[PDB]
Amino acid sequence: KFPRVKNWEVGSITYDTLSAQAQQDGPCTPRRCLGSLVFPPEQLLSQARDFINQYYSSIKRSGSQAHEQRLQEVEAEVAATGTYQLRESELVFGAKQAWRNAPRCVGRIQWGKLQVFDARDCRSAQEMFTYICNHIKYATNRGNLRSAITVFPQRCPGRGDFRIWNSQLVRYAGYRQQDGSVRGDPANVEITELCIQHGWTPGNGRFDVLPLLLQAPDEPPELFLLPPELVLEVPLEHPTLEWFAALGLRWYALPAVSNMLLEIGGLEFPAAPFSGWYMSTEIGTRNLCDPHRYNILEDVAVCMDLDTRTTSSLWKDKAAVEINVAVLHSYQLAKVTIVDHHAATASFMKHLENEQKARGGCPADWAWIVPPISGSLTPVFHQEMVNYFLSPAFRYQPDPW
Amino acid sequence: FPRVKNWEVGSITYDTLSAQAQQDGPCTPRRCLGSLVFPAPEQLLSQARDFINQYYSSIKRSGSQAHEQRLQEVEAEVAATGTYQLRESELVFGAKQAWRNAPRCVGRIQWGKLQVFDARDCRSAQEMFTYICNHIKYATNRGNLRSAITVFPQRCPGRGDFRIWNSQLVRYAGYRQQDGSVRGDPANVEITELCIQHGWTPGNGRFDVLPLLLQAPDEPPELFLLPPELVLEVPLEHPTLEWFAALGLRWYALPAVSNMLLEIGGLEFPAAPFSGWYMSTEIGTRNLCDPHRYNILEDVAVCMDLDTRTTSSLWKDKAAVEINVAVLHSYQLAKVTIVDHHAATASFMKHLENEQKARGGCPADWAWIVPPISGSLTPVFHQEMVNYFLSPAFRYQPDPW
Ligand code: HEM
Ligand code: HEM
Ligand SMILES: C[C@H](O)[C@H](O)[C@H]1CNc2nc(N)[nH]c(=O)c2N1
Ligand SMILES: C[C@H](O)[C@H](O)[C@H]1CNc2nc(N)[nH]c(=O)c2N1
Ligand SMILES: Cc1cc(N)nc(CCCN2CC(F)(F)C2)c1
Ligand SMILES: Cc1cc(N)nc(CCCN2CC(F)(F)C2)c1
Ligand SMILES: [Cl-]
Ligand SMILES: [Cl-]
Ligand SMILES: [Gd]
Ligand SMILES: [Gd]
Ligand SMILES: [Zn+2]
Repeated sequence: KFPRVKNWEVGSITYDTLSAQAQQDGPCTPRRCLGSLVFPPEQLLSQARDFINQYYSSIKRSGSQAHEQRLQEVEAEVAATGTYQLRESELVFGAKQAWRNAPRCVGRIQWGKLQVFDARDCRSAQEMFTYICNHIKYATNRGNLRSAITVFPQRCPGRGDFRIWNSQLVRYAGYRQQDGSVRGDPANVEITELCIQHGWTPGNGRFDVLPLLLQAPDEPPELFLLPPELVLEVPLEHPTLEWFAALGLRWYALPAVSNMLLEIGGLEFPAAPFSGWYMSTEIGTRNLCDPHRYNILEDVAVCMDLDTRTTSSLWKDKAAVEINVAVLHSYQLAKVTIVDHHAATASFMKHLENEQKARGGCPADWAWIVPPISGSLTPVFHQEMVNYFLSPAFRYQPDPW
Repeated sequence: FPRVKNWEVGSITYDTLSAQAQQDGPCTPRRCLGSLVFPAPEQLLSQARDFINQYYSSIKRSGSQAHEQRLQEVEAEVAATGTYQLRESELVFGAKQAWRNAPRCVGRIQWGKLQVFDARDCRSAQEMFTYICNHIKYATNRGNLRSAITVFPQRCPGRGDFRIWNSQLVRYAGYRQQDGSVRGDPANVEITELCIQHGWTPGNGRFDVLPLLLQAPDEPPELFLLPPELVLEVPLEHPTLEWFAALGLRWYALPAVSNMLLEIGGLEFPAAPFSGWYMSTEIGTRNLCDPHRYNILEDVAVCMDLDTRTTSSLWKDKAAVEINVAVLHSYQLAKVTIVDHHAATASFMKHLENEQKARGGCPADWAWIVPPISGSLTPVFHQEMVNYFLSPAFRYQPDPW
């Protein structure tokens, strides 16, 4: 009744008693496992009591005066208004816990260090842009990246909502041709089409930084040229392959997800961008080598004069490793926070041991924690993991169209 | 009906075969346990009935005279004897379907090409050993490997099982050491202790081939040494790094799993060893580089002059790539069948397309299908998969000791 979890490298066993708190049902049934799939009125009082109890237990103040008090005012707020406002300290606690509960994040060893900006009195895209711009420069911090989340107003009935129409705050463009294919990033060919449609002059480059499309409630989105000084980017060069610089590759410093719905205590924030710092396989393996992304793998292999005529030469594996080397080398010479996948997974193993002592386990999505190159060379590969949904949480949400 | 996406191409299929999945798996809507390694005549009747239905569908004779004859016959024999006997053609189809149904096997493009050896008339451990020697010889075929299975008598009321105590037919010894360590393969310390306990005179090399421990019904296990010239081995060398041959590493040609139970229409064969050929990553990455196996990675990177003081140099990844290069080149030099992870995952993609057209789906365990290096460089990384249990099946079973 409590899942037995083994680590096959060392042979240690733990039990995930924490999984007994799984709220939102997952996709799996005894008949079939769906773990490999990417996207698989007064109910607000159940989700709020549980959250407020979470807060006070975590400050050793369960079951004492201040706990009762906070229970009544949310009772009376929703009674009067049909929703409630979070205290500053609660929202801070809610933000850090959602990160801590994100089963796909390998960087949660950092969950306790999180800078929370409160944009709950926001109104109009003119202010949105400023709140985002405060975040970006704070998080970027001239290359010493700092984790941050900005929280725009929550959701109320009978009124439109705040949304960042882009998936991230920094994304490159994707342009079709006289032949359908793409110059730039193929992942963003849709939002790129929206920006052009909404009044932005298309560029001629593989690495044009898209403009933001920000949406105040019930009003049509507005384009916003991000200040180029605010967008810190890293030209890519290799330590010893002098020609690599010539391939003209860049990536941007700050990975800032802007499309996920933060959910705290039954309250929903459709705009709540969080940012951290990249793990290098994200950029070098996925962004640049995925066949449907920049798909640079064979071009780096020609430059290395590899045998691309036979798969058993492992030319793919070789080119990919050096691409990752160039990424790490480039972020370090530019002095931008980045972590390699060996350091990151080792830290996650340390995270799991922390969490086992602290909360009785940790929800983890094996298919996403295990890096996309050299999987079984990292210790998470040999760690069994239990996936489930805890609250508060980051959730995916529809696109607003 | 679960919907399944390929993220490299965009295509979408629905896995309707999943609806027929019989025995239940480890996951619930509360929590996924996909990453875990090791998760009455009337039911015998119902299992058998369904298998017979399958077999008569496969010969394009569903609902014919022969079909009802067999259904009625099996109830008769279960009524009279508590069990029944497979016809030979049924046993060949059921061994093939069992491979076909194995969710963790990436080599299933070959499932129809399988050589079925009927040893259900076997009587002793000594006759068992001769059947096994003939399997190894046929399958090895002087380095031109052929897929085979040998099927020993089924579990039955009144008598104990046949069992092969070794987990594979070819395995290297693992001796505990003077300072707690293991010389040889640490995966095989238990079975090495059992061979010694049963009169085997141990060696002291790192690549000592283990003898067979064979269990006849209601007998102690009997020890059998494999004829040296029956076990084709491959010395490992690297096509450019000449110092690599001085590591003295070898692996054997034939991967023959022998501790799994074959289930066909409710009948159980606890002894039914099967073999194919290796994918290069099993040897190069897992068997040689796992920290709890031969653990050669650091020593190779030192020889390569890599800088092992910092993870960010990707010395682990670079050293592993060459070990796989070495495995592939050595088996081609020796003219021993081998497939790399790029070819193998590309054939597994064709298997999923063939299987979609033929059965409406295909069971697959993503975390086992994706190679342990260069995961997202193969096409199976970007393929969602549904995992479930079909019969006939190979199943794990406890050790007989
Ligand atoms: C501080 C350094 C951080 C690192 C190194 C890191 C690393 C990663 C990586 C590699 C992924 C896999 C995502 C993918 O491959 O698409 C991920 C997922 C995720 N992370 Fe983090 N992260 C960091 C900070 C954060 C922060 C600050 C938050 C929120 C407060 C966060 C929340 C999430 C969420 C919600 C996901 C799942 C997103 C998805 O599935 O698309 N992470 N993280
Ligand atoms: C002919 C070439 C074959 C290739 C390239 C191949 C490939 C593989 C690989 C790479 C694995 C994962 C192994 C691991 O990581 O330990 C696997 C598992 C498996 N294969 Fe295949 N295989 C082949 C033949 C066969 C045959 C002939 C059968 C049965 C008739 C079979 C049944 C299985 C089963 C049951 C598993 C799961 C083993 C386990 O979970 O312990 N395979 N295979
Ligand atoms: C189909 C497959 O589950 C899917 O491509 C997943 C696998 N693991 C992943 N892991 C990470 N970190 N990011 C991803 O996008 C994916 N994709
Ligand atoms: C815990 C984890 O599931 C375990 O280490 C698995 C992962 N995937 C695997 N995949 C294959 N093919 N073989 C394995 O041994 C494993 N080990
Ligand atoms: C906070 C954070 C840190 C990090 N190191 N990396 C990311 C990547 C998130 C991008 N993911 C791809 C997607 F679109 F699915 C979302 C986010
Ligand atoms: C037939 C076959 C083919 C192949 N290519 N590889 C294997 C190895 C399977 C070994 N697996 C490790 C375990 F013990 F879990 C079982 C078997
Ligand atoms: Cl990204
Ligand atoms: Cl093996
Ligand atoms: Gd040249
Ligand atoms: Gd050389
Ligand atoms: Zn599952």
